[PDB]
Amino acid sequence: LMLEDAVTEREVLVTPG
Amino acid sequence: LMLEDAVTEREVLVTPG
Amino acid sequence: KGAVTKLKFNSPIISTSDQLISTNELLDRLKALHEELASLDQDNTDLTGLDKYRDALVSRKLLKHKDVGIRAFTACCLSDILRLYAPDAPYTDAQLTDIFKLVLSQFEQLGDQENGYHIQQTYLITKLLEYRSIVLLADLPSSNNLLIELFHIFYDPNKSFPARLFNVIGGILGEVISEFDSVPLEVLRLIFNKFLTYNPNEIPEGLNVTSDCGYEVSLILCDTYSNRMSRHLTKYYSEIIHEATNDDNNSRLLTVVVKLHKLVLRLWETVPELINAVIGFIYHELSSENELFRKEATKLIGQILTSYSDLNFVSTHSDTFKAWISKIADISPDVRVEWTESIPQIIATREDISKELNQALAKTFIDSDPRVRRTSVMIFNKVPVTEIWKNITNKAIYTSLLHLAREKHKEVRELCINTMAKFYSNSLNEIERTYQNKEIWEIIDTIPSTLYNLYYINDLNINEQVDSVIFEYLLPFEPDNDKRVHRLLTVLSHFDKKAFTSFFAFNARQIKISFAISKYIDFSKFLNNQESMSSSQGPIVMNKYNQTLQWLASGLSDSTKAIDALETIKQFNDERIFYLLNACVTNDIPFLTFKNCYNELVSKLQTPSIMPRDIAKVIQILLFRASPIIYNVSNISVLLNLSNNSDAKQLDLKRRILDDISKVNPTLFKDQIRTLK
Amino acid sequence: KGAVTKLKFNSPIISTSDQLISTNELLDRLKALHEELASLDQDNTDLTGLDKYRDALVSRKLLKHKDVGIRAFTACCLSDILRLYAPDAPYTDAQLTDIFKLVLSQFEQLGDQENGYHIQQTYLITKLLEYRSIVLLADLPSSNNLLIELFHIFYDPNKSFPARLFNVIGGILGEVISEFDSVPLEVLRLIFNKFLTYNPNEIPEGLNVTSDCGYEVSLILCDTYSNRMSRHLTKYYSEIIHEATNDDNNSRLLTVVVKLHKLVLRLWETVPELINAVIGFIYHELSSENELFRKEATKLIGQILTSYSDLNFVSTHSDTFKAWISKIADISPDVRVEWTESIPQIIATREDISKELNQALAKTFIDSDPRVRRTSVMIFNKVPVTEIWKNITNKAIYTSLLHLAREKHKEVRELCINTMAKFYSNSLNEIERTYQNKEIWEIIDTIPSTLYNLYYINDLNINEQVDSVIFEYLLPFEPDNDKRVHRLLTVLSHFDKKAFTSFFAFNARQIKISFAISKYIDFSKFIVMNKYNQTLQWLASGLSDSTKAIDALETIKQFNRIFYLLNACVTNDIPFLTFKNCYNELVSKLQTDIAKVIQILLFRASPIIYNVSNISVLLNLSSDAKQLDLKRRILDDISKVNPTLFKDQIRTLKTIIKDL
Repeated sequence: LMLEDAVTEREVLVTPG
Repeated sequence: LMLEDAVTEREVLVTPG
Repeated sequence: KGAVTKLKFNSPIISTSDQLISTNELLDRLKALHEELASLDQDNTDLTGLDKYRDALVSRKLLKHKDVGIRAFTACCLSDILRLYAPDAPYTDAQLTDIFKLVLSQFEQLGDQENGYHIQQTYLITKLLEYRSIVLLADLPSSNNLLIELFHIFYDPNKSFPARLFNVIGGILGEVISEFDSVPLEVLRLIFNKFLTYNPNEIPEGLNVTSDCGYEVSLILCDTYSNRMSRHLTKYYSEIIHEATNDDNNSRLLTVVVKLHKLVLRLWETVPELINAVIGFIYHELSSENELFRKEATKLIGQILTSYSDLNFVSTHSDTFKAWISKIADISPDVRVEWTESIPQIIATREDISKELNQALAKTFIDSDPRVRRTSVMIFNKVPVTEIWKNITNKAIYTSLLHLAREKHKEVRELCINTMAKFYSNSLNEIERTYQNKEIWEIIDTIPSTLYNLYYINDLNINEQVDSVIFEYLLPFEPDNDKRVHRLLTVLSHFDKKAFTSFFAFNARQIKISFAISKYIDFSKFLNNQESMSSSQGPIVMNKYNQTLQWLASGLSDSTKAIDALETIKQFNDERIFYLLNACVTNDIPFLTFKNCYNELVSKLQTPSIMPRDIAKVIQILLFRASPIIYNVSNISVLLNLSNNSDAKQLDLKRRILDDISKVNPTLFKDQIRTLK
Repeated sequence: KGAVTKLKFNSPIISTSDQLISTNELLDRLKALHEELASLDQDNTDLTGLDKYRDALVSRKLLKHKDVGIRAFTACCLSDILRLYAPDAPYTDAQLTDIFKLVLSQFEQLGDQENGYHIQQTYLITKLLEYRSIVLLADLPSSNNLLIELFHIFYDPNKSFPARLFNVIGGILGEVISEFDSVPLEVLRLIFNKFLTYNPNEIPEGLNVTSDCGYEVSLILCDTYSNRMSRHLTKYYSEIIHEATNDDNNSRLLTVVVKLHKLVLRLWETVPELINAVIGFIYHELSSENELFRKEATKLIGQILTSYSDLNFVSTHSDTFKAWISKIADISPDVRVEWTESIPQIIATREDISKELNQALAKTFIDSDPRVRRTSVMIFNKVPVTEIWKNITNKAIYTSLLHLAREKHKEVRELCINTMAKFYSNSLNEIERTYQNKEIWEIIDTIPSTLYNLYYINDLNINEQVDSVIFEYLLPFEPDNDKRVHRLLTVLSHFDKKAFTSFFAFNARQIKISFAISKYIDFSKFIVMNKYNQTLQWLASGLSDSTKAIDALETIKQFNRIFYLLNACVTNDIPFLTFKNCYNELVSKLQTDIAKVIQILLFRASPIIYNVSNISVLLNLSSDAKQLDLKRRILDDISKVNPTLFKDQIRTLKTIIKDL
């Protein structure tokens, strides 16, 4: 199998707070 | 057995002529 | 019967009770007789008035006489008698054995310390070869034994034969064995083991003049007498294997075949023409039922292909080389790994092939077993970038390499990521572009984008890894102000929209991280002195810092390693480290000093609840996201318009970058132009 | 029945035809139930108003429900139920298996990319360990299979479990296996092979951020559960061997044992306490009927003794270390060699032993097989001089070393000669003298005499070698005129009369050889023509392979710069400085066969010791008494080899002696 990209272009390396 | 020293002091590395 | 030359010696040689001959008189007489016989011409000589001595020189009283001289001279005389009478062969087989054991004795003493009759024995061996009388030894009922003995004599380690005779000894043993159809295994063990037991170039030293009789002899036999030895070499291989196989001990066979393979490997290096004699066995070994022997055969041919040889293996033995490359489809993965492990040296030693290799590695890179895939990518790691660029050219290899970077399997993926990045770096720092190699470059150039796309998978470990890798090989920290940018653009040159969005996001986070580490220290300094044990914010600021540290530790694979690390740093409460750390994150730092504070910072943490090594590998990766490296005084270099016109693919990047640098945080951006004005 | 706390959740969880529950509603409800249950007290709780959900949470509609969420929350809930009802365990083994396949599923997803309920599954694994509910898995009729699966899950390379859980993952597998008596071999090959297939010193290359679940887990199991694992390790070794033996493939066993030995070698390095579990097998392997297994077993312990370890092998398992050193008397020479080969690295790595070694090498140095002897003398060649001087001190070693130089066996003789020479050289340029090593120096000091006495054997090869050896290690060409003599005297310091006679003869010969090679080109420049042949054959009479010399000089003469170099090297009376410069270039260019030929001739032909050294040998400070008496011994002869020099002073001295 192969991994699959699981985030949008909007939220990438996002951090709350 | 062991190798034996088999020449005199006179003729050592000698060459005639 | 009638001849012009004639034997002028007629003094007795046998001492009887009635008439006795002193040892010295006999010595002198035999000397005379020896000297005279030597001179005799074979065709023009009476030979009738010589039977007297023919009959006399076989008396056991002389053959086993005490004084070595008598024996040596007798030997020479008999050497000559054999030469003159031949091809009549005057002596009987018994007598002839008795003579030929004496000659062997003489050969034996020849390697011993001088008996004062070395010269006579030199004559003996030389003339026994010149006149080819030696081979008479072969037509005796005891010939095998005499052969073994003859061979043991010269291969004996305890003997020291002068080098001058080696060509002669190789002659003697050459002729005597050329008369044999089935040579005793013993002799062949003797001849062949010398390739195993004597390897030159093993000791680096001043002259290496030491030399070895048995080896040079083996070479002479395997070179000058190749045509007759090959036949035996075959028998040696088959018989040795046969011996080990039927052995009660069941674990020997492998051990012996692994040795035969070494013998082979040496022979290929020294006398490649002989390998033909056993190459079939190997060919069949490759297709053997037992995987281990296939593994070994593979390893062997693997070793062969990397060895210096006057001959060429793939040309000479294509049949089996094809069978060698056929092992990328062997049922046993061990065999595949064994094959794949050998390529780096091959590539590093020969350009003979870039066709079958490229054909094979393509399959090796998509094999079901992860071991081989790993062993495949390891190529890009073990063999220098240049040789990769030169030797391997198939499209599929690179694509598969980069493809595995998104693989489930971890151990492959990581190595992949690191490898193709270090490769990318090296693949720009060494190889230029022409009209023909650009064809594959569109893959090497999409490496950074691919790398940046991994972030989208959202894995802590991977994000950490890509973080680590990018700043290690891609965007280095050295060595100057201008080229970082020059390359930075080349890295940014081939991006998809995702790569840009992520590239920028990673940069958008940097300011928010800086705003965090700065307050982290501003909150960590709270333990410099008693500000509030429970006063101003004691009950509230502890749980702001304590909870704030989790924010930065939420992005790391091992948060429990992060929250522990910096709290111990608060335990430290040293100002220096705080100043360096704070200095690294404050934004707007000349690129050059950042390196100075960072390097000292990391170096300082080394060797002071668990090891700080962790804290280093945590704060480092943590810093890679925190500090400004790409958005900095680089601006000043991108600011200078490198080109009046042309190079649109550079200016659009200048734009793409600055355009954003002005948007993410302009506290730094609008000031330089002010300085410029 | 009566408790202070009570379940306040009472919403249905099973969807029937009459009343339907939305998937999302079910998610929220199971979430609530999970949260509530999580906070419950294990002993202080009603537990009666819970059966309602105990019975519901085993329904296949929930266990094998489509939505992962439902399954995760169901898992957590069940994990709490098990904990609450504990230790009564109301469920049947069947239901419990059905639950535990679900938990295994959850663990499986725990290592996958986030599924949105990673938190619940982390909670699951954590609390399953904290409340130690996991071990229930072991008391089931399918426990073996579930164990194998459980282990395959985490050792799966396709899974990436976060590092924070590794200590927990090591816990789960720790407890669950601690309940097993006979663990399926599969699990043990699983756990142990990881030591072979993952070496933490192979993967460093940048930041070392890498880590791996299976390995750390294996260590945790082998460290924290050592007492429980060793017991199995024994079984693993024995079973692996048993399987390999009867494997029909007859060459399998060796390959397998050589691997087990590697497993061991790793375990000693990482968890030395475990080696106790198999040390007996090794002990018995050393004394095995089959030499090969002795060989492998021997080298293994050889490998052990050189690795850094928190523990110490000779102390811990002296029993076998003794059995290891007992291998200097093994019937099989291969074993002896195998033993002797390991020492150089050991000694350089450990000072722990200098008693048994010194005891053994004495025996190893007189072995009947020349191989072991060679590999013995190789010590002095491979390990640095200092470590020799410190570690080995036994008389017999050194005496045997120098003694073998006169042995019949050639391969020994040669290495011996070269080695003790390199040792002599290094043994003065690096090591100073003390009160007890002087006793060894008085043997190391007899090296030059012994070497020079070898010439008397009158063997061309030996003479060639000693020639080569002397000017490489004893009397080098380095570095400048000033010091060479100072040490030259030190090598000449300890000579017997023979050594002197030979030393002088070698130089009486030097002038006659020069007198020929000088004449050689002078003869080649062309009645003397049939003298050229005789001198040219004569010059090759001192060489082992004259037939290689006579060809060599024709190959150099075939040209008819180098000529000047030769003349320069042979003319006598040459500034020793330029000698080196012309000498080195000649060989360097002449090398890239013939090179090995002219050098030996030059060593005998050219002037090295009797040269511009003389003006330096003349100048003294008074001063060492041990040097001045020798300087005469030398010059006295230098005056005889060449009376062209001191003929003026001594004659005037003769006159003033007469007038007296």
